Amino acid sequence: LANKFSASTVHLEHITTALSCLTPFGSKDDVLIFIDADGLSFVRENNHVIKIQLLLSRELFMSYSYRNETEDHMKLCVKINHILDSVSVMNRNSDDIVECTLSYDGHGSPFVLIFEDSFISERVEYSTYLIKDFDTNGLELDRERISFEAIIKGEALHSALKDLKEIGCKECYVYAKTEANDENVFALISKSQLGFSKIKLPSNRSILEKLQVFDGDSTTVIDGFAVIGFFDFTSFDKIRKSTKIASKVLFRMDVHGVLSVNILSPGIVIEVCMLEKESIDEAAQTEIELLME
Amino acid sequence: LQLPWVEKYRPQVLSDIVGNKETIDRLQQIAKDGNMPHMIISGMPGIGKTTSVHCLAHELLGRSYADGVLELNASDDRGIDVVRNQIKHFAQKKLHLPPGKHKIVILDEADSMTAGAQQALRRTMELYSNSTRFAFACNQSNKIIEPLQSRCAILRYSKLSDEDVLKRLLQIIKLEDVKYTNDGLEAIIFTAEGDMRQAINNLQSTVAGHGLVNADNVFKIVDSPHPLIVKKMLLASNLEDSIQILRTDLWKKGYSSIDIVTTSFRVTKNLAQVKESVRLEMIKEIGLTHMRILEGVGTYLQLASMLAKIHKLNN
Amino acid sequence: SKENLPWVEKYRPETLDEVYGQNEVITTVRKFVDEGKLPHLLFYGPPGTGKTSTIVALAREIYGKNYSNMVLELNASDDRGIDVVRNQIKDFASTRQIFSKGFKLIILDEADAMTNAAQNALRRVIERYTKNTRFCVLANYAHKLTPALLSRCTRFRFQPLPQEAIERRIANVLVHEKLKLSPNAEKALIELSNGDMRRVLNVLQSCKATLDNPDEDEISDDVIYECCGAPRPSDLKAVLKSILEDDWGTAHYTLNKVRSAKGLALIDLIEGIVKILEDYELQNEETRVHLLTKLADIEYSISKGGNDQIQGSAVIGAIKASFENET
Amino acid sequence: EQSLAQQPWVEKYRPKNLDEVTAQDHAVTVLKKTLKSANLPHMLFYGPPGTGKTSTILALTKELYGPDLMKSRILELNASDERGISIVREKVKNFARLTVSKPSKHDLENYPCPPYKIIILDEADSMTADAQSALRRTMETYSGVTRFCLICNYVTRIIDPLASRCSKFRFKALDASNAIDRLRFISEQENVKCDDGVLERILDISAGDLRRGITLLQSASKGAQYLGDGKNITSTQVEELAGVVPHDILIEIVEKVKSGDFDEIKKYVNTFMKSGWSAASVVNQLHEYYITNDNFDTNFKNQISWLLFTTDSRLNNGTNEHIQLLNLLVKISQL
Ligand SMILES: Nc1ncnc2c1ncn2[C@@H]1O[C@H](COP(=O)(O)OP(=O)(O)OP(O)(O)=S)[C@@H](O)[C@H]1O
Ligand SMILES: Nc1ncnc2c1ncn2[C@@H]1O[C@H](COP(=O)(O)OP(=O)(O)OP(O)(O)=S)[C@@H](O)[C@H]1O
Ligand SMILES: Nc1ncnc2c1ncn2[C@@H]1O[C@H](COP(=O)(O)OP(=O)(O)OP(O)(O)=S)[C@@H](O)[C@H]1O
Ligand SMILES: [Mg+2]
Ligand SMILES: [Mg+2]
Ligand SMILES: [Mg+2]
Repeated sequence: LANKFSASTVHLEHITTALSCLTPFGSKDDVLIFIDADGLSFVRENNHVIKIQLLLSRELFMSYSYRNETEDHMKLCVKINHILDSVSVMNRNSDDIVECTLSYDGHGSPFVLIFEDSFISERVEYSTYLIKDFDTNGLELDRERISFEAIIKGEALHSALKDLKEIGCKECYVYAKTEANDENVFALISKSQLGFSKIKLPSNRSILEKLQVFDGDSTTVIDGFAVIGFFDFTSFDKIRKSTKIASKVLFRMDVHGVLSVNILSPGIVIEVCMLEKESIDEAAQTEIELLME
Repeated sequence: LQLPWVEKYRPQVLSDIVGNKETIDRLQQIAKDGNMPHMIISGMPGIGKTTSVHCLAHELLGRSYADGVLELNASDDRGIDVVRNQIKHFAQKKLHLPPGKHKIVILDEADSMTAGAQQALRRTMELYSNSTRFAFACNQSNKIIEPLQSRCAILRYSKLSDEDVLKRLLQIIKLEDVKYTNDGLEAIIFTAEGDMRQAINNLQSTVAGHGLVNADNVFKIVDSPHPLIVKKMLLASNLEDSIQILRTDLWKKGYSSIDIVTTSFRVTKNLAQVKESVRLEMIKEIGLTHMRILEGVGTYLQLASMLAKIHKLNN
Repeated sequence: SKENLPWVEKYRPETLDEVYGQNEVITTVRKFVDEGKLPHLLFYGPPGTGKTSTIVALAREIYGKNYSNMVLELNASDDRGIDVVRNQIKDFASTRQIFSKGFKLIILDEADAMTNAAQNALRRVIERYTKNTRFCVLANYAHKLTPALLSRCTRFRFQPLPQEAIERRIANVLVHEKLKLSPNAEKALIELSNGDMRRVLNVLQSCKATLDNPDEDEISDDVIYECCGAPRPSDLKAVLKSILEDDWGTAHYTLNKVRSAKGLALIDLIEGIVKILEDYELQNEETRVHLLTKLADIEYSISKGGNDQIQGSAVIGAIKASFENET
Repeated sequence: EQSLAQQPWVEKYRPKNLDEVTAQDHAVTVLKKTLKSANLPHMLFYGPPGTGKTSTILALTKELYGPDLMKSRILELNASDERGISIVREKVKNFARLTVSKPSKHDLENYPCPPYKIIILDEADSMTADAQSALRRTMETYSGVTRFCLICNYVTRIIDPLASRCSKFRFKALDASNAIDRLRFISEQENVKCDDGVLERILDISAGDLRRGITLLQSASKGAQYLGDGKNITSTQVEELAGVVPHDILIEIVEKVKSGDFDEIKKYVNTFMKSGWSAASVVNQLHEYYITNDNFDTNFKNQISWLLFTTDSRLNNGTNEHIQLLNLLVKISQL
């Protein structure tokens, strides 16, 4: 096509899955679209405290063309509600849709989405908006100061998130500890109307693939030291829908109070970065210690 | 970093709170005894109500403070559902405490609580008074519904005197080793208008700007309370003097006309010298000028005409 | 990009050194940031004095060029109800810095437009999270701020811009442009500014437009008055002299001629005459009372429209009747 | 020809380009050179009715973009639209944040196409203070891609911050001195035959409103065409159409006022209100008669000027015409 960017696919599941994953960040707000030869990424942020980035690589599309030469990437901003409503109305006959094509012709042009059926094609153009001064790259994990890392099965984490949601969890605490004899302890401690509750992940290489505590430098492994991260459940729970489709989840917490969750479902990949609370109250610390000891 | 002095020097014990000597002494008596009843603490901003309630709770509950205190303010959810679930469950909790000690529910800024929540609080107070006690903190005691007031001891905090403010300022200065002069402390106290929070903020600002707390240095940053300027403007025996005050001290300093008229109404309400007829006529003229300002004509000429009418009435 | 911007925005100060007129406030805030002891701030002042510019420049200085990542700015264009305070502001103030870069900053611009309930909810958010976060509240009308919020903020007053600062900024703009301003034009611009830099910049841009060849044409007072459509001081003096000395017919004719020469509006003539009369030495004070009351009434009536000729005749009659007292 | 004759003369002869706008050169020059400078600021047009504010902004928008591009670069809102605080915070803000649309090759070839949009808020004085406050930082932040144009008759109804933000353009009243050329051109286009000074009389009666003058000219032309006598329109016909009270009736009123008898004045006013004369016109004519008369003294003129101002201000508040007129006449008779 003559457009600067044009990608067409025959798998409508990826698009609807991406919209489903982006929904928990607000049904009425902005979404940033990054386009480059590598692929197309959707980015959303909430309250300068949480961020989600979902990537769609070239392989997911049966055709992918990025003809821009002046710039190696293109940035645009759209309204999530517009896309949601348009797709919901257009995707009513999901059995008949055979092709979906996204297109963009640079700054000043709309983001074009076309659903192509056997004999009927529906073309929608979404108006674009100026991108906010806030930089998505601002909230990122310091790769050189990882406090701890862990690998978890998607099903178990999703079930734990469901349990936390169903009890009205208000505050969440991620507890990670390592000892000798390949002993690992990863747990989520919730403060809710029920009081303090705990969900412990088994120390087996079936759900908790690996856990390591790096002493805040990503290099030296230390045993007997517990890393505790305090988060508001309002932000922590936003990864539930991404975990629903997740095959594996990688948690990485740094010393600056940043938690990164990498979710793997050729495929859809998600990265959620969240900030932790300033400090943990004495009562919460005592209750966590009592629960873990 | 370095905390602002207002929070850095927040009193942590009841013995460090200045002013309201009788009320603070009674709070100390309650703390040493234990039999704390439901209480309401009312007063103007920045006089120590929140600090007093927190210090009393800490002294009463000791190490059990974490499990024996439930604090809620206007920044938290405090609707009827909160009363139905969170406060009810806290009051139902069985906590072993030393004899004469009860759990404490602190409701800061209780005035802002909704009517439904306040009405719901009646039954929980009736049912769980044997193990739980309520401390309301507010600025207007009348904004708490009467059925709740009926169960509590009232405690009204008065404005701090210059002596108490000076004593606390001297303690802070000694702790910080700040160089000052008597006129500077006088200016700080005069500009604080009885608010200790403002006094501390102004002292910190002056120290940061110049270090030495003199009168001129204080008045470079801090401004005399404009209510006093408005009172002087209203009480001037000459029309030209009132106009000169309005021009030099208020208009050219950047004070908005709406603020000037609202302050004029507030001040005229409290003029003890004037007669009732003159006062009510001045109020009428101020109201008419306020109506004109709200419509968009917020000009200096309107305020000058208001002053001319007030002077005419004084004659 | 900046070239296409209106001058009021193209000349927005970037650093604190570019802010003029507020020497005391700038000095104090610069020393506070130098020691890193910034308290909760209130910037109170009239329009176009540098409040928003000053706070943005301070944020830039504190956080360098990456201030947009750890500063939460909200204004009247955003909804700031009690729910917003409870959720968004609360979560921002209760979370760690991006890279442990000291404390976070929340700017509440035009906070006088916030509701009482939201301001009440703000009290404990400000108090509890003071260690990690600092608040800045900007306002033009203090009576809209609750006493509790005012008590919590260190107050700084932005005065109307002095003449010297306006002259310096005008010189900077003239150098940046290829423009030439006469001293009389500068005096007229300062007089009409009333301490607002925005008006100065807008009038300067319009004057540059008015010039046929700005590369060599110089702005004179006549250009300023043409652009603003305002009366000249000579016009005001002539009208006042005719009112105070000439008979009714002559005064009416003089007012009509002066207004029709350049299409002057009556309100500006009244304002200029009031400025002139404020300095008059009157032996009878009752004259001032009559002048002020009648002219304020005429201004209020004009604000709603009405008959222009009747209003002008009313101004003439009011001045004459008031000055009959001096007799 | 019938289609071109489907429009009232005010709409028919609305200026198409900025060159057609008359008597407002002080602002038209700035707006015109903005086409080359591409430095359009936020604007606040203010002035009395029928002076050419809406026409000027429409002509500017047409000149800047063109018939096609305009639709994507203009957002117009007026008193007929809902403009609550929520509207300002959502719709106006979204448009102000919208990316600048890409012009076509034809548009670039034919029009300057500045890289920003325009939001026109006509009758801005009807908006509430809070809604106006909601516009401040929206205008400041997105000035790189959006420019605002507020239009009003009562500038005092605009909050001070918005007035400071906007560059102000006062539109002057259109009288017989500065607007006669346009009215003469309109009369020549429609082949209106009027006696010398008729256009002067229309413009003096209109009192700064060219729209009213054009409507009066159209009414006179219709009357003359219906008569079909081929004769020139007369000033008396114009005064009759305008609702001006005949000089003899005014003389009778003045004589009654001079007599001073309350009952006679009341009876005459009761009979005079039968004809349905508008009290505003009568008050204006009485002001003209008395203020310019050389048979009265200075104190009389001062007192009558204040009385006339009070009566006119009361009438502006939609008061009851008979009562106000009778009160004014009784007061004058007592001078
Ligand atoms: N009596 C006092 N003695 C010493 N410091 C005081 C006193 N009152 C206020 N302060 C100081 O100002 C700060 C605030 O005091 P508060 O107890 O919060 O006043 P407040 O009456 O509760 O204000 P409101 O009603 O919540 S606006 C304290 O941390 C102290 O540093
Ligand atoms: N002290 C100043 N020094 C230099 N320019 C100023 C100054 N104050 C205002 N300006 C100019 O006028 C423009 C507006 O300045 P602002 O800081 O936004 O004024 P403001 O006090 O915030 O107005 P309000 O209260 O929001 S109506 C700036 O872009 C500057 O170009
Ligand atoms: N300066 C003008 N030049 C030519 N025609 C004008 C002019 N002003 C008014 N008119 C005529 O009167 C009609 C109305 O002009 P407008 O631009 O609508 O005046 P206006 O100032 O917008 O009136 P308001 O403020 O909405 S009551 C135009 O279509 C023209 O026919
Ligand atoms: Mg308090
Ligand atoms: Mg501002
Ligand atoms: Mg119009």
